[PDB]
Amino acid sequence: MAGILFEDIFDVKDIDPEGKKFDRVSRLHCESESFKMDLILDVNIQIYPVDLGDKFRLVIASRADQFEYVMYGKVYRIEGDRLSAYVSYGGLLMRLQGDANNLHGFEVDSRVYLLMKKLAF
Amino acid sequence: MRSRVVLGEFGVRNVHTTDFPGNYSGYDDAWDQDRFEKNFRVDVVHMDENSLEFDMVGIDAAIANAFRRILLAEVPTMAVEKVLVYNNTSIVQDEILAHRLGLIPIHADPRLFEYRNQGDEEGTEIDTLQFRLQVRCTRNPHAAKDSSDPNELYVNHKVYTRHMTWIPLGNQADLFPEGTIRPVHDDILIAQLRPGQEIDLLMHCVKGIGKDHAKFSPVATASYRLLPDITLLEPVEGEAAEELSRCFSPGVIEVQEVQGKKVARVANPRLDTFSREIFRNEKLKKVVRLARVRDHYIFSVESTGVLPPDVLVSEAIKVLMGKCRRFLD
Amino acid sequence: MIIPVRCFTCGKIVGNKWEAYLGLLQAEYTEGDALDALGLKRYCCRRMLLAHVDLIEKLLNYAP
Amino acid sequence: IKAVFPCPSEPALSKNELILTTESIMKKSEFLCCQDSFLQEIKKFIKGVSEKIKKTRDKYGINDNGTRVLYQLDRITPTQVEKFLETCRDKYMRAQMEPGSAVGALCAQSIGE
Amino acid sequence: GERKTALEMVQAAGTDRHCVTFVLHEEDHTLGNSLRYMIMKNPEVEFCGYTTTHPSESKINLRIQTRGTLPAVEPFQRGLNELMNVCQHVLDKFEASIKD
Amino acid sequence: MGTKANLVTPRNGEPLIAAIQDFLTGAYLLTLKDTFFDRAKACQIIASILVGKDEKIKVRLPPPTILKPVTLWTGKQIFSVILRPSDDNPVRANLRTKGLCANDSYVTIQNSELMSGSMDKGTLGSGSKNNIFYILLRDWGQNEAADAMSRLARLAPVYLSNRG
Repeated sequence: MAGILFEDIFDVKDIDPEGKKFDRVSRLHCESESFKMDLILDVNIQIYPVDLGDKFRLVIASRADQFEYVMYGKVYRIEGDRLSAYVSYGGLLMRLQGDANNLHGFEVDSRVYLLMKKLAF
Repeated sequence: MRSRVVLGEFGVRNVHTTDFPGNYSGYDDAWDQDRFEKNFRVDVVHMDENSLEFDMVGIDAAIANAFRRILLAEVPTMAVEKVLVYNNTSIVQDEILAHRLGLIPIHADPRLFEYRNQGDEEGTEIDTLQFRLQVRCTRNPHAAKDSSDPNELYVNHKVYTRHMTWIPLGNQADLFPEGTIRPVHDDILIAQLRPGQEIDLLMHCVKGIGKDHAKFSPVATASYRLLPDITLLEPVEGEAAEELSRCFSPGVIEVQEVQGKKVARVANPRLDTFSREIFRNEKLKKVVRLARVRDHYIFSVESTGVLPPDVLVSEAIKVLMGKCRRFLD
Repeated sequence: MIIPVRCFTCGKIVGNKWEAYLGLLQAEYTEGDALDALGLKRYCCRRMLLAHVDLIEKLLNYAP
Repeated sequence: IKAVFPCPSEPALSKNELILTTESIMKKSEFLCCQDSFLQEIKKFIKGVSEKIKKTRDKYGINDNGTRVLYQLDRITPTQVEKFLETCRDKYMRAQMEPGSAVGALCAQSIGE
Repeated sequence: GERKTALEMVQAAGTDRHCVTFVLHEEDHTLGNSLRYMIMKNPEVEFCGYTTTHPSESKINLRIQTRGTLPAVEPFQRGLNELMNVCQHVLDKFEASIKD
Repeated sequence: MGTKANLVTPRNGEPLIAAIQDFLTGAYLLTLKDTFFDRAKACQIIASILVGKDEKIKVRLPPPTILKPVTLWTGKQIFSVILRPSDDNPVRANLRTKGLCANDSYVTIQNSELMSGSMDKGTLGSGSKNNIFYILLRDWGQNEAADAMSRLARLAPVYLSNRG
C-alpha cells in the first residue's frame, strides 16, 4: 500500500499540550534530520519521551506495520512564501514543508491519502 | 486501556466498551461462550428479604443495562389497574385514592395469570384478583377522657392496607387464597377518615407491564455501579494515611502502621460512593488514580414485596430470552 | 395532601412511614436521624417526607 | 470550482495567455447574453477586469513561486474558468428581478422591523 | 413467528443484501442494544446501526449492513442465537449461585 | 414560500433557519480535535444518514482514520457524513484568532469532508456567508440544504445524550 516515497529519520522540537485536552492531541514540531524539513504532526501522544518523542522514521505512503495514521479525504496545497502542503486527517493536520528533492505522493485530492509511521528501529 | 475506566477531575475517559472485533488491533474475541462462560460468574451479596446484591463478572455494558431496563419496567407483576366505586363518602377522592390504591403492591405471583383482553368486566375469569375495601370510621363511644388524640376518640380513623379484604372469584378460591393474597404491607395511610364517612370499593387487579404505567414495577433499586478499583503509585506512607482515609469513604483505605509508615493500601474498594475530594488536596491527587473497572457490574436489586428479588432477576433474565428468541425464526 | 406512596423518582414505598415519625419525633431524634432509622438512604424519600405537608389533619379538622 | 477538479492540465505555456483566450471565449459566450437585460453588460466589463486581475495574480504566482509538483499545478485550467463563467452567468441572470418581482412590501418591512 | 415484525428493506440494494433494515416492531433499547452489541461483534458486519427513529419507542430500525458478500439475515440470526446462548448460560451460572 | 422563504430573507440576506442551541455545542464537541470515536460508534451516525424517512441509502463508512495499536474514528468526518447524491463545498473564518493557533477558525471544508476547524454559530448557524446554506444552497441548489440540516438535527443532539 506504499507508493510512498518518503524514507526519513527524525527528532523533535517543542510540545504545546495546553492546546487540546487530549494530551494525546499535541502539536509535534519535528524538523527533518534527513535534510531539514519540518512536520507539524498531531500524534495521539503515548510513548514519545524526548521533548517531543523519539525516532519518527516516517514513511509517508499511499514491516510489522507499526505505522499508523491515515485519512482518505481532502487537502490544501499552498506554494508558500517553500512549496508546502496541509495533510489533514479530519482533525490531525500535518504541514509538510520543503523542496522538490523529495519524491512524489501528491494530488489536490490526494495528499490526505497518506500513511505514517513510528519506531521500528 | 481496554476496560479500565478513568475518573479524571473533569470528566470520565474510556467509556464506550471499545472492544469489538475490528475496533482494536490487539485481539477482539469473536464473542461467545468458551471465552465468556469461563470468565463469567455471579457472586452473591447479602441475599436478604427485599434487597439483593451481586457482582456479575465478565459481561459488557449492553447486556447488563438490558437487565436493568427489564427489571424496572419490562417485567410484569400484580397491581391494580381499575377501581370500582361504591359509596365513596370520604375526603379527596376518585383519582388520588384510585391511584393511591393503584400504587399498593398486591402480593400474588405474576406467573399464574395472563393478560386481559376485552371481556365481560373487560374480563372477570382468570386475572381479576378482586379486593374489597369496606372501611368505616365513627366515634369511639367510651371516651370520658374527652378532647383527646384522634387515635382515641375515633375508630379506624385511617384506612390502612390491612382493611383490603379479598373477594373470591370461584376460579382462585382454592389455589392461592390461603393467606398469600393480601397486599405486602398492612400499613399505608391511604386516606384518613373522620366520623360519619365510609369507603367501599372493588379493585380490579389486572396484569400489566411496567411500560404501561410504572405502578407495575416490582423493583426499586434497578441502577448500579461498575466497581471501583482505586490504585496507588509509590504511596504516601506515614501520616498522610489520615488524608487518604478521610478523602475516600470511611472503610475504603486502611490505616495500619506508623513505624512501617505504610499508608495502608486498599481495604474495601467497593464501599466508596465517590465523594471524590481527592482531587482537591492538590498534593495527593497526583498519586492516587481512580478506576471503576468494566468487568464487575455490581448489581443491587430490591423489590416491592411482590416477589423475592431472586424471582425478579430470574424473571428478567428469562424475559430477555423470550424477547431474543421471539425474533429468531 | 396525603403522603405519596412512592418516591416519585426512586420506587420505594413511603405511605407506611408517616405514623412512625410522629412517634419518632417524640423520641426526639433529629429529623435527619428519624429518617435513618427507617430506611431512607437516598435523596428521594428524604424529600418525600421532610418536604411534605400533612394537610390531612388540618383539612379534616372541619370536613363535614 | 476548486472542489470539482478537472485534473488534466499543467503549467507549460504560462496559461496567463490561455486565460486570456478563455477571456475571449468569455467575451463571446455572454454576448449571446441578452434578454430582459441591462443586468449583464453593465457588469460584463468588470467581470472581464476581474478575470484579468486573476490572470495577473496567476502570472505573478507562476513566475515567482516557480522561480516537482508544478507548484500544485497552480490548478487553474480552461475547464475550470469556463465552468466559472457559466456559474457567473447563471447567478447573474438568476438574481434578476423584474420580471417578477414584488419589491415593495419587502423593502417596507425591511425598513420597518 | 416474526411475520409482522421483521420488515426487511432491501430495495436499491447496492450489494445484494446491503440496506437491510430490520424494522423491529414493538421494541425498545433493551433488546435493541443487546442485539446491536452481539451483531456488531462479528468480523463481517460494519453496522449494528440500532437507532429508534420514531418519537415513540416501538420501531428500532436496526440497519445492519454487512461487508457485501453475505446476506444480513445470517448475522441477525447469529446474534440473536448468540444472545440466546449468552443469557441462558448467564442464568445457568446465576441461579446455581443462589446456593451461596 | 415553503422552500425558498425559510432559508433566505430579502430584509437581511441572512439565514433564519439555524442550529438554535445545543446542536451548535453538540456538533462543536464532535468537531473538537479531542473527540475520538469507535466503529462501535456508527450508532449515532445512523440517526442522520441511515435514518428516518427519505435518507436510507447506505453510507460509505469513512475510512478507519487511525491504524495504530488502536484504530479510531476522528470526530470530524463523523460530522461530515452523508452518502447519497455526493456534492462539494468550501468554507473558512470561524470565531477565533489567526497565526496554526489551536485552530478554531478557517475551517476550510472541502468537497463534503472536514479538513480543519471546529464549528460555531458563524460556521454552523445563522451567519452571513459561511454556513451549511450559502455553501449548500448555492452549489448545490435547494433540496440539499433542507436535508443536511436534518442529518444534523438527528446526528448532533443525540450525541450530547452520550456526553452530557
